[PDB]
Amino acid sequence: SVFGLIGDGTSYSEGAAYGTDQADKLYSPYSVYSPEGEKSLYKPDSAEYLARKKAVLAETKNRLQKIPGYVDKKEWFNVKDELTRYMYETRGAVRSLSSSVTQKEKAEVFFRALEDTYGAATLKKGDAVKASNDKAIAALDAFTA
Amino acid sequence: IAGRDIESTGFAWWSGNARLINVSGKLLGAHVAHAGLMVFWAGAMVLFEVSHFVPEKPTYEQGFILIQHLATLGYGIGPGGEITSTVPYFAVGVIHLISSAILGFGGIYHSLLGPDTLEESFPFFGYDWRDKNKMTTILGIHLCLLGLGSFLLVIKAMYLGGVYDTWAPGGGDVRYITTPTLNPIVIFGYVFRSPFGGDGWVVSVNNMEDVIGGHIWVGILCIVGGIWHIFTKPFAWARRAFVWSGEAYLSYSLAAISLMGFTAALYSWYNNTAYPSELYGPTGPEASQAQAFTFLVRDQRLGANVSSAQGPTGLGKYLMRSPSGEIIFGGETMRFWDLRAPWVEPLRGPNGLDINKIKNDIQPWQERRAAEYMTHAPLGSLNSVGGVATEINSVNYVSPRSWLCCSHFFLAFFFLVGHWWHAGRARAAAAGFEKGIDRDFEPVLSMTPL
Amino acid sequence: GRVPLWLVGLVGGFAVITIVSLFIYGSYSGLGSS
Amino acid sequence: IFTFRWLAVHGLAIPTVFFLGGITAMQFIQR
Amino acid sequence: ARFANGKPQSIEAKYIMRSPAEWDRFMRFMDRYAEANGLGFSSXXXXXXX
Amino acid sequence: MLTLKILVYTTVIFFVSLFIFGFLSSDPSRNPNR
Amino acid sequence: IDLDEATRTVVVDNAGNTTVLTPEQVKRGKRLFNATCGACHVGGITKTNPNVGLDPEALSLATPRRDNINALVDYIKNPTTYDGLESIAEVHPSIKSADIYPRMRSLTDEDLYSIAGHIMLSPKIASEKWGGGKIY
Amino acid sequence: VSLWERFCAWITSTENRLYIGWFGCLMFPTLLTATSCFIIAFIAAPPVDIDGIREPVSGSLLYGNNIISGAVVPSSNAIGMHFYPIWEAASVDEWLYNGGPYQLIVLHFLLGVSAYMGREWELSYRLGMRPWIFVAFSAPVAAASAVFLVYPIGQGSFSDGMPLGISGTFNFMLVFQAEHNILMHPFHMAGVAGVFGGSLFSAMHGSLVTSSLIRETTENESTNYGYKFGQEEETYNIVAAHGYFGRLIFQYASFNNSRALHFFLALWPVVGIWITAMGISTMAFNLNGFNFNQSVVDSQGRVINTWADILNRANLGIEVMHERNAHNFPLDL
Amino acid sequence: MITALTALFVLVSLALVVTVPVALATPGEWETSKDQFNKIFQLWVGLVVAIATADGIST
Amino acid sequence: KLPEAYAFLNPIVDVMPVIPVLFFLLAFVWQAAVSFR
Amino acid sequence: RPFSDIITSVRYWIIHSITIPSLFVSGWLFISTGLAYDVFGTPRPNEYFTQDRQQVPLVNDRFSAKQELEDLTKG
Ligand code: CLA
Ligand code: CLA
Ligand SMILES: CC1=C(/C=C/C(C)=C/C=C/C(C)=C/C=C/C=C(C)/C=C/C=C(C)/C=C/C2=C(C)CCCC2(C)C)C(C)(C)CCC1
Ligand SMILES: CC1=C(/C=C/C(C)=C/C=C/C(C)=C/C=C/C=C(C)/C=C/C=C(C)/C=C/C2=C(C)CCCC2(C)C)C(C)(C)CCC1
Ligand code: OEX
Ligand SMILES: [Cl-]
Ligand SMILES: [Fe+2]
Repeated sequence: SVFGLIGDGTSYSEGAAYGTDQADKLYSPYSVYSPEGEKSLYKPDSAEYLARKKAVLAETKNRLQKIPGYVDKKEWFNVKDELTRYMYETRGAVRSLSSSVTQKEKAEVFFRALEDTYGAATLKKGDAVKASNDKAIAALDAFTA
Repeated sequence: IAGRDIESTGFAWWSGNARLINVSGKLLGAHVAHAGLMVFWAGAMVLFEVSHFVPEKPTYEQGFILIQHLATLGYGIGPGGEITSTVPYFAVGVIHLISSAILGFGGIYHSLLGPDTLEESFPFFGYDWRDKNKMTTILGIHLCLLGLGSFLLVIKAMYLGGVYDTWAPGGGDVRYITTPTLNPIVIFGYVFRSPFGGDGWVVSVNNMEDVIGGHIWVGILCIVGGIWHIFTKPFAWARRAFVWSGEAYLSYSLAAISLMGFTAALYSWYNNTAYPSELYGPTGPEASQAQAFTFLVRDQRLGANVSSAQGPTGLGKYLMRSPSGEIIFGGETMRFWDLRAPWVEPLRGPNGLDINKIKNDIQPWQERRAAEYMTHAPLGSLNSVGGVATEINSVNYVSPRSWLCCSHFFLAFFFLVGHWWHAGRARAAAAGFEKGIDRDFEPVLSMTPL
Repeated sequence: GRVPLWLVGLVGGFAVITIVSLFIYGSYSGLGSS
Repeated sequence: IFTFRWLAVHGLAIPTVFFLGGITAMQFIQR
Repeated sequence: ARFANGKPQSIEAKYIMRSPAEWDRFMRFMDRYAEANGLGFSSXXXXXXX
Repeated sequence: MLTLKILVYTTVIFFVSLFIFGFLSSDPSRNPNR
Repeated sequence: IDLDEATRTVVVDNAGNTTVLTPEQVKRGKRLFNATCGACHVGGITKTNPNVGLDPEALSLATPRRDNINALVDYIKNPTTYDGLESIAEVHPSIKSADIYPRMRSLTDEDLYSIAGHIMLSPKIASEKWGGGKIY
Repeated sequence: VSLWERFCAWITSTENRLYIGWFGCLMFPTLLTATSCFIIAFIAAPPVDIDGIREPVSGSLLYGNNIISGAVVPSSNAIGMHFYPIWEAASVDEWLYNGGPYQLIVLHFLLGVSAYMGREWELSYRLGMRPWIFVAFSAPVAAASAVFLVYPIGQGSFSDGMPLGISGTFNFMLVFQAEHNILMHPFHMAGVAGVFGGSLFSAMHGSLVTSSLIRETTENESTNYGYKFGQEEETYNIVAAHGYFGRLIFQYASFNNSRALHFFLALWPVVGIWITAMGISTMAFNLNGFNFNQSVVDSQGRVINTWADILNRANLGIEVMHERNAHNFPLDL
Repeated sequence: MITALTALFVLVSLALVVTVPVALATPGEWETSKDQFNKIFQLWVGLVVAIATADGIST
Repeated sequence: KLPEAYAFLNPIVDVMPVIPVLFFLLAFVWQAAVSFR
Repeated sequence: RPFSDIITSVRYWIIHSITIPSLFVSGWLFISTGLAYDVFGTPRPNEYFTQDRQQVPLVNDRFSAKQELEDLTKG
């Protein structure tokens, strides 16, 4: 008793039917295969995460001005670790904050500078690392816009 | 029907494809049609995964197996491994489907209406299985094609939008590999190093520069070899150790491809560089290291002095010393001390796991990554229950690394078996006693007793 | 010998494939599916 | 017509079809 | 141990001595096989000609 | 213990080269029929 | 025995008011909880931090009380420590950390209400295994 | 006549008491050193720490063991997957403390069995017979490789390989059940079916052949003495055996082409063992068997136990006890 | 339009696949009916190009 | 999810990947049609 | 008579298209109407526990098993 033909000859069930792919009424299952809905409730795209992103950028600055001190001494692991441990949120933050074409292009320039810094630090060339850090500083403090 | 019957051929219906050994046109048709089948599966599966895609979950939780490759190539992926759009995957799928239709038509035409033997009408595509010059010519042509493909990958990574790099500064993202490593010593160090723990014969490639350089080298080698085999003829030393027949060539290919399948299976299980953990999920050792790391952080929050608490065996339950002296996580995960992950490297110094960085400079994103990886370990069941074998079934997840590794290991061994079978049969048939003994020239009766 | 053997073989194969498929669909929707 | 075969065959086949019908109905009977 | 390593030669002595065994074999093999350029049999795995 | 490594590296290359050059010495010709 | 009216009544607020979850709600919850919560909170236990469990007894001893639907929903809106001294939204899934965790970028109120209802209701059904662990 | 030629000839000779061949050049020294080290270690190997927790386990006869409890304990967990030859240790005593002999013996044994397969094929070629016995021998070789090499590779440590002993084998099997659920894996089912069917078919074939034996002996003389080595006619009557087999089960159901019968005899256990080795290999990468835990639920939601849940209970009992001191964190990853 | 355009493409591809394998086999059938098959091939590629042009424009 | 244009054609994609397996079988059914000649 | 000849016979399928589906439908209705629960005494999904007992209903006696089961299977 209590049948359950592929949601077509019976009913829902406090737990048994699965063919459903619907039968919920709540609203739109994004796709017939997703319990979740679309991005139209609760979380808003740009509530106050922009303040957190700006704070991340400021502390990214604060992290990046201590790199020349670490390259003055012959320490290379510290440069890579510093450039990757807290800058991790900075890539996404800078990408999301940028909205105009100039911001996009020069954020790309900043990413180029950081990648050059990483490569030169791996290759252990002090001059290239220092120049790349200077260029990264210029791009980043010219980003605050 | 002359060629299609156990009488005319001598081959039963179940071993029916062996009737095409000496038929050139139909064999070409079969090969082309099979390639069309491969392309069709690729396109269809890409479209299937794009249809069933859900933007909330990461790709390694959706049971996806192909979106990860195209994402690693740098298609529709943002910083941190977030998927932006799924349009390029749809484009790849539809292009593959159309090309598969074309290839299937070609295979059908060549199998049904095409001339049975290409030697008579097209004395450029005809072969004999016995002359070496034409065999080496075909081998060289396809070798040049493979070299061009390797070049194409290098070109894509260097000047066509770049590829996804986990070890990139600021997190994983798409970048251009401007300066690949071209030093032959460093490139062939992978090829000629040990396959044991701590070495990782070709699986232990770390950065993208090594990947690009190795591909440049492979393309150059393949181009040179393809040119060389086309022009030259097999030498004397190789002319008397090889069996020159179609089945022998098939057996050689089977052995080589079984080795390649084993390598790919073990390569998907250990590598983080070409298999980013943000797309395929954490590896075996990565989950264990993540568990140790997250429990270390949790116990440190309470105020316990990490790196001073003796374990139950007196060995140290948070920080240990590796048999080489490096400082590593304690517990059973000391076997995985060779691990190098993008979210754990910031904490590593020249001496190993730095302690001052752990005590002070810890990051919340590392905590989140470690918790997510511990909660998603490459553990599961055949019905995809997920978790440990004794766990109840509420989650539904099996890591794609496990699927890839298991499936390809199975296929690789069975192709090794195919190599054994076909090599034995090819050599016996070339010798001339693959059907029986003789009953009048039995070699055992002509040999000294013992 | 009116109906060819492979026709009834194909019909039986379709029937058995159907029945077995109904079994897995069930391992998934109903009792025993959790 | 009813040879031993017919018998044994039918005694093995009738319950088989009955049970298969029963088992299929079950696959729907959903809690 | 885990020090990568081209092959596993760590000391020039080890390479220079894994050398004479292979070269000894090459010499004993060359003793039979020398001054061979042609004699193409053109048959399925025949190599009948010595 | 470097001496022990040297001796084992010899034995191994010894036997491996024996194998490689034994199978290179026109093995397919070695056979009941000719 | 069925999932009757008596067993579908759960506490809705600190006072003690008790609302009733419609069967649809139950289903949606069990689904949403297994999809999002399940990976770490399977069986009513916390996998990463086993001390802070999910069983009703531990929720009753949290600060503030977390043994009703409203406090669970607020906790999802704004998660705090066990004693409630500070917020841990940066290290725990929440609506506040929707940017950090993309899973909640789509969750709605009813969704939260159903998830909280499932968390409240499951210990009324199992009654000894919700948060029990291997032993049970 | 050169020297190389003369050698090559002696090597590939088919008149030597035991065939050497080119694969023998790899099989003989390797198997000989493996067996020498195994025999010495089974008698006088000092205790070895296997879990890398400084808790050595004795496995030698001279350390209060018997034949069943004795074993060659696998290498330490601290080493993991790292290569540990003799010359990498600072002393032989230390090499013995970390279980190097296990690695030595297992690597040599694997190379030896591979060369054994090759040598089987080589002799088949020399004697002018059809070359597929080594394909049949591949199944035990695949199983041994999966249990000794592939599983440690997947798990990440040589300490997870099967110890060379009786009680060690039982311990390995029990821990495998606890951590992986081997019984509920369809490939283990296929292997059990293959082994049981192999025994069944062996017994039945032997009974059918021996029962129908042409009367060529008295009663006071072994029935086996009727057959003479190098006969030209079949000593058994296929017709009578097939008549008995057909009358026993069914007429249609019966093999006549004795060649097909023997091919089926070879096919069944070999494919069974191949599938089993694939089960072990797949489960080395944590693709466990079916988990039907709490699958049956009543209307309310309470769980109704099945026979699988008692299996899970036994697995929990084994799991919470294995390697009692090795674990520090809740999950076994 | 795209949705429809493709629908057609699917229908014409089905009609082509059900009839090409039967043609080639049936001895002779091919040649005699070659030009209609060529025309349908041109229709097929035209439909594909039309679908691609739709998308592009519509994005 | 597929682009909005092809969400209507989704059900065909739901079955497309399993096609090849059937090709295999076709071989067997084709051999059965010709009496496993 | 060999099996294949019977299988391909038309007069066979004219007596195997009014017998087999009817038997299948009867087997379906055997449990669709819920008779099988009563015939074999197996509990329905809503009869595992009752309001009075919330544990497994085990039999403890041997010669009074009938009454014990009758009581347990009250509700
Ligand atoms: C990828 C798998 C594959 C491929 C490419 C082939 C290919 C071939 N096989 Mg074959 N075979 C296979 C698997 C395969 N086989 C398997 C698994 C078995 C075991 C059962 C066999 C057993 C077998 C035997 C016993 C024989 C062959 C033969 C042949 C050759 C001639 C076939 C023929 O005349 O068809 C005739 C069949 C048909 C005309 C009916 C099939 C109709 C079409 C082709 C089906 C596909 C239509 C497709 C879906 C439509 C797409 C259209 C496109 C425009 C989109 C041909 C090269 C024969 C041979 O040796 O040739 C000399 C032969 O005697 N095969
Ligand atoms: C590229 C790889 C490749 C190629 C081109 C060939 C080619 C050939 N093989 Mg071969 N083989 C291979 C790999 C390959 N093999 C491997 C890896 C193995 C090890 C298992 C073998 C083992 C093997 C044997 C033992 C024999 C051949 C034979 C042959 C010849 C005839 C085969 C034939 O007619 O197929 C016919 C194809 C079939 C009958 C299909 C059978 C289907 C299999 C049994 C099941 C597949 C299961 C699949 C994975 C999933 C099933 C799904 C299902 C649940 C729905 C032909 C030259 C025969 C020979 O000697 O010819 C001279 C022969 O006796 N092969
Ligand atoms: C010889 C032979 C054989 C083989 C054959 C082959 C192998 C074939 C192949 C074939 C093929 C391989 C085919 C393919 C086809 C394809 C197609 C036909 C496609 C189509 C497509 C479409 C139609 C699409 C559409 C769409 C779009 C555009 C968009 C999105 C949606 C969709 C997807 C819908 C066999 C074994 C049988 C048998 C013996 C003989
Ligand atoms: C891409 C890449 C890479 C790679 C590269 C390379 C460059 C590679 C190569 C590779 C190679 C380079 C390989 C090779 C191999 C080889 C082999 C595998 C061989 C084999 C041999 C044989 C098999 C032989 C046999 C024999 C004998 C032994 C005796 C006599 C007879 C005969 C001849 C048969 C890397 C990793 C870096 C990184 C990533 C990317
Ligand atoms: O070592 Mn032998 O048994 Ca493979 O899981 Mn983890 O580790 Mn230990 O525990 Mn469970
Ligand atoms: Cl641990
Ligand atoms: Fe026998």
